[PDB]
Amino acid sequence: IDPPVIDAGAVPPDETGPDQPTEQRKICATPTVMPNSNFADRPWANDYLRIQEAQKFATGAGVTVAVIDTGVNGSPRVPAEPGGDFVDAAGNGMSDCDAHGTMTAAIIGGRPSPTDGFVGMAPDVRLLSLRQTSVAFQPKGARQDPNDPNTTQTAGSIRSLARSVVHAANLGAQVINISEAACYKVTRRIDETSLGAAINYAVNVKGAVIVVAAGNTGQDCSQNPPPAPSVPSDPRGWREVQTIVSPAWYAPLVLTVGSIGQNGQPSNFSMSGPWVGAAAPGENLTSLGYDGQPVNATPGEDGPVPLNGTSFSAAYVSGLAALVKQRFPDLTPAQIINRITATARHPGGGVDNYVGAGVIDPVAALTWEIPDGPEKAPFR
Repeated sequence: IDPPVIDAGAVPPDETGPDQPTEQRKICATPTVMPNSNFADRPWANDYLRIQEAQKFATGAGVTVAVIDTGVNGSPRVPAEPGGDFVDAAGNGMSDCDAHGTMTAAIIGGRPSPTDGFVGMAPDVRLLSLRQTSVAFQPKGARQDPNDPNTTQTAGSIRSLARSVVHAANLGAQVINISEAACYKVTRRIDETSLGAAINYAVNVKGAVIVVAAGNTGQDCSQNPPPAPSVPSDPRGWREVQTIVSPAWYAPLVLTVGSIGQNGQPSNFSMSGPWVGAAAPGENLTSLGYDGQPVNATPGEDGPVPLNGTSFSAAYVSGLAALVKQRFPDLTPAQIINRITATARHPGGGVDNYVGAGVIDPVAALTWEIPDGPEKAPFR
């Protein structure tokens, strides 16, 4: 496989709604807490990333961040505004039935409280919520041809994602957080032309920074092998890829973010690939729930399960993009992404398939004097 090429002409129409009609599969979910949690303490991510120190330089004021996720149950501390529904034929993105988008939005822009130590990266941003994925709601129709890669649920989500990206760009978002990581085998390619075109439109026509989750391993998402040291022509292991992750693989047009744990090491669930560009805390996280109150778990069969995921990692980096955007308002998306990746805590070898250019360093990103670099990223 090669890096994807973009058909600039194939921008999809600015229309809401799912790719195919959906039905409910599961009861709507509600976040919860781990026993013996202490929300007076700062979340470990806030200390690790030096968020308080970073907020001396910017808060995200004047910046609008689009959260493309499972919807948001808004509150005063997570004051998201409706950005549309791409899962239900009638909705506005302000209904979180999955207990996910709400916590993503709060990591990006959650407001502080006198009664706990939680604050988002960029607490003065405007938040737009577009619901584009859901586990509670799924396509109801059976595929009429099991052999057609373009009728899989994955392909449908890629097509609806493409519309949501155009929609977010047109609503005036300057930063777009995409939680979706559509994974498919390299041997079973999906036609992503509308998605590549939507991304080019959002970034290069509307000037939006797009930050995306690297993806989590699971069913349907299998870890990529590491580069093969004997092929110097292919140091990032493009030829070794077994699983395409999209929109992750549109790097560096987008910034793809992997996850690290408290020990600063790459999370075992973080999807690796030659397109990964940065990393951020993505394990044992704290965020805010449906009333703007601190949560740090979702319910589970054997007990509550901590907040983990590369989408929360991307959220931290989206929040940082918003901080950089306030502080440096004339930088283009490529230049904002350059400040974020250049100032990152780089791994051995400079870059790798797990953390990309390394874990983000908000204070360095807001203060280091570096060359701005080119206005636009090179794309095929």
